[PDB]
Amino acid sequence: SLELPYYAKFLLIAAFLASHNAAKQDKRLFVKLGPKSFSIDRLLAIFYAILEEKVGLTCNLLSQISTLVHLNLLSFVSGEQNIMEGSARLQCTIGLEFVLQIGKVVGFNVRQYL
Amino acid sequence: EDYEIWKARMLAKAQAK
Amino acid sequence: FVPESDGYFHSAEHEGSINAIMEEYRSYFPKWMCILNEGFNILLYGLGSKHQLLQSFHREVLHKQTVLVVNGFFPSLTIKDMLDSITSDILDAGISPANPHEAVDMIEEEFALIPETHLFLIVHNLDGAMLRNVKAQAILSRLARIPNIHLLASIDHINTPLLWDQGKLCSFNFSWWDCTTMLPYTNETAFENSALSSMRSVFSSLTTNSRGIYMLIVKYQLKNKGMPFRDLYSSCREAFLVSSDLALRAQLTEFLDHKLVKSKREQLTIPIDGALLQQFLEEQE
Amino acid sequence: SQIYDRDSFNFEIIYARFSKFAKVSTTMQAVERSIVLKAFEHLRIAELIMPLTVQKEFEMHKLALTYSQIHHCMQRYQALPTEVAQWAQS
Amino acid sequence: MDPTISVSKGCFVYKNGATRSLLGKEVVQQPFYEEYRKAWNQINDHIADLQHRSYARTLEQLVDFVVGQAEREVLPTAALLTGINQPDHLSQFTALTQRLHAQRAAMVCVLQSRDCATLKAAVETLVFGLVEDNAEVERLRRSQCTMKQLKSWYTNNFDSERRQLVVILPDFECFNASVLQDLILILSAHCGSLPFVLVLGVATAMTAVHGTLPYHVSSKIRLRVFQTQAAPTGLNEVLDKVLLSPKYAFHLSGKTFKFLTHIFLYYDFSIHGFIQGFKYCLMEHFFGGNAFALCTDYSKALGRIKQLTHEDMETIRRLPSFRPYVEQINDCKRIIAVLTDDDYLKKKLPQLLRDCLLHFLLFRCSLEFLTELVGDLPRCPLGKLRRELYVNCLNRAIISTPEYKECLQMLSFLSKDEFVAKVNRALERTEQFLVEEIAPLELGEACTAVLRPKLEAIRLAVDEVVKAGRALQKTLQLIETQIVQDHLRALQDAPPIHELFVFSDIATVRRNIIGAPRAALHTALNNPHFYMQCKCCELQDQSLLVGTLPDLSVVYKLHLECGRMINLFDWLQAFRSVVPQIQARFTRAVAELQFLGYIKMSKRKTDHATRLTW
Repeated sequence: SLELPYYAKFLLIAAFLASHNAAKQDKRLFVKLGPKSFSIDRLLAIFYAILEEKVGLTCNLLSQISTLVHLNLLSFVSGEQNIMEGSARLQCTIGLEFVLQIGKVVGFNVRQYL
Repeated sequence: EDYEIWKARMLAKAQAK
Repeated sequence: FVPESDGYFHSAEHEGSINAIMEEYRSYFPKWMCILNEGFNILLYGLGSKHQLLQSFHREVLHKQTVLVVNGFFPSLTIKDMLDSITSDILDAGISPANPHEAVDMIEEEFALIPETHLFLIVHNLDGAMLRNVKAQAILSRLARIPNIHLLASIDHINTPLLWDQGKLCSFNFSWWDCTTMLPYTNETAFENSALSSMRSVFSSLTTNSRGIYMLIVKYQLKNKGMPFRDLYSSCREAFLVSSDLALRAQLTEFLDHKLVKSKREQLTIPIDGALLQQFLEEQE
Repeated sequence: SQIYDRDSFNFEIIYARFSKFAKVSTTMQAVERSIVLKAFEHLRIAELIMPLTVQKEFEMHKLALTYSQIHHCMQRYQALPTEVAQWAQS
Repeated sequence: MDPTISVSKGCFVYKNGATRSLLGKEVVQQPFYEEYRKAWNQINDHIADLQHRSYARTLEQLVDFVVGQAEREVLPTAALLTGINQPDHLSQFTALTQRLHAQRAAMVCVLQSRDCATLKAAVETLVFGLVEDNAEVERLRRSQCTMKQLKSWYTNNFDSERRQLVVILPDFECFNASVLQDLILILSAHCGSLPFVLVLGVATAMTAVHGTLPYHVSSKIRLRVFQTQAAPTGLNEVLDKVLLSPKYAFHLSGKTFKFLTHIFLYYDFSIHGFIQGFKYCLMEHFFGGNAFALCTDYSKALGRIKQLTHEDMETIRRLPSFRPYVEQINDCKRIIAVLTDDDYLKKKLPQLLRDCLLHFLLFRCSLEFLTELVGDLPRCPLGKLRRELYVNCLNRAIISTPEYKECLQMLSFLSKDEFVAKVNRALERTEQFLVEEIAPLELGEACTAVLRPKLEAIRLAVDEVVKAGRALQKTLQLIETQIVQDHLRALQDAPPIHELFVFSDIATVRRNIIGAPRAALHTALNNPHFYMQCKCCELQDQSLLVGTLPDLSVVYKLHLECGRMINLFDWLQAFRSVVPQIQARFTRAVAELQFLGYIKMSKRKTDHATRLTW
């Protein structure tokens, strides 16, 4: 019963696709055991690939990244002293059923992109 | 148009009326 | 600005325009005081250096209030230094406690006692080199939440809001302003945060036997196009250039100190290409 | 541990190997995932499972027992059902 | 290079009378600041009243939980399923401490996550918070704050009396897991001796509580779950009861309303951020001059008109809605008496202000009528909520919209009984609203006297369609041409000088609330002509790379085209080919570009460059 903002939902399912879908495969899926690590640049690239509306980068989107980290939906496996420099690594910390519930309440299917 | 030239045209049309 | 994801997966007249730009930003100052009166904070995110604009705001407007200018682009400031600065200089309360959140607690409880004593806080480069962690931004957001403290700040790095979550952005009651000057970053890149001739200059300072040890290293590196310690020690003991092993070890440590020899594990390479070493050996003959 | 020669395990691996038994056990059909996770935490805090010193369901672990101790526990256990005692032999 | 910048110090103090109402009297005594302060104080007290009224049930349940534990080993604890927005519920916890201190049933310590990096610091802040809390109801050094001193301090005071020891943890997800587990085990060890209640601030779900608490920690826990309302529900309550309330003379435009609700629903569930955005909209509206001090109730507005100077009349003449009002005048002496006499307009202004206030009162009542008429229909084309029809009715003409035609079509398919029941529901709702909300407000008698005969005529047409398919079209036509056509106009078809009351300017407020630094840096590095307005730096196309550019933009245009790894030598030759001292300008461009984070130096490699933004 986790209610979230709209771009927070897209960012969270983009983080799930970044942590699950084998980062070599992102060339085939997006150009048109453990959860894998990902950088913030790959997460934003998957966000802009799955959004299909092209909202501009503002303060509130990266603030949503930081407050999804503070809500323990994402986590900092590595880095965390150099978040701004591009060397920080994140990982998603949810399961598939929550992602599918988010995809139901949004209207964006995830299993096509899985 | 600008407020100045609009007001001046309206006053000049009223004086010519 | 709507960036494309495919780029990641596939991998004079100027001075007059700058003066007009600076006058146009100088016109914003009474509106900035009216905005700071209502509890908002000013943030500037332009292209060029905004040091002179905030200095002009502190000079022309805040010439009588308590002002703590903080140079965040300084490579050696600490959040303890700013907290001790507030506590000792503004409030006369001594040195602040060693844990910074307790210091902000004491600053809140002391500023709650004195209304109509506003502290203006001008942080040049809020994303500065030692303010880029989560802790210093939490401290500055807790400081800016105080109604007595009014904050102005500049940001220049593009990844600045990655360290602000929604709580820090709710404490930082920002009013965002596009103060885009085209001035170059003279002060901000001047600090420490952002060779053949040196080798000759430190080689002229050495004595005779030190020069001979370095010429043995140069001749070995030029013949084999990192030499072991035992061959260097044998060649030094052959030409009577050293007395024992420990003097040679101290001499090679002095060579590491002045960046002439690089030690690897004992492999002793010179980080200089072979043609320049050949011209340098011709310089010594 | 006997199949992969004392390789490190996980909660997901052991829950997969347990769910392959529990669907055909007819005594363990109705167990939730959370109850098996709390039983895994009970094994972890009693130091029958030690970490290799990452999420709680994905940490790699080590068995702190020998096989002989588990084999003697299978003989000394009281009122062990025959389904578990047959799964223990193979 | 300046005396202000030092090589040793980083902070500089300019203390002027510091010890241990910012602006002057020239603006505070102005009328626009006074009316802005009054309107903001009314709206802030209304939102605080609504939030307290929303929280009071869960507050009563938490106080009953703590008192029921006081009437009575595991510690009792209370998971509070609060929302995403952590800064919003500190007022909820402050109200909980105030209600617990009012009955003197307990004494409360609030453990923030920043104070509890270790178990030592968590226990020390816990004991210090409880000791200083009871000290503040009616000082120990923090290294002497142990649990044995808490036991002796509790035995000294309250063992002769049983005061619970409530421990708030407002940010449950931000706590360290091991420190939290050890803290719960410590508080469970002292049950019986010391009565501990542990209310929580869990934000996401109960699965986080069940996951972060292991087998052994949760066995000493007797939790009971409470549920606070959702943030969109509180937003819809505030939007229906404050921003659409008829008692306030400051209305937002449809674009501004949609911008603020887009910020709430799409980015962050912070109603505090919505409050500050509405405060910035209110401030940007009211700071247009003393003419905008008229945006208040009627009699104070007449006093404000009698107070007005001449520049304020020049700002009511410059607004674009005044020009069609001057254009529709047929008389020629009347435009002379309006435009330059400055006293005939002073006599004219009460009629225009009364007409504007009456138009927005009729707009609110007619909006409520049409929301109850349309939103009960299936498929909801104009929307169910009052705010969506507010936005659609203010943005554009509602009748020419195809969605209104769809509403007429799907309302024409109805049977007789359901249709008459729906229109009777709209009638009784609008009559109840005119009784309860328009009547005590001034200029509410005129609004009721205008709107009530049309409501009686629609009720007579409802009786006519009861006593007699074809008459549903006549009922729809009376509804349209008595309510929707007249009192639900767009903002462009408003009365004259309606700007003093609406806030249409969304571009400046949008760029000042929403901050886009990367857009400004990208625009200043693509075309510098947009900011400087040079006669020579203008680019017909954004990748032209003209040679008279500023020194940074040549570097940015040379490295945007290349690959991820950036060699220094060929790009130095390219910058030499576009435009000694040129090496110093190139290295200075390297320093300016590395300062912004667009590249980073390849120290690991052979002194090359590595780009970070692609």
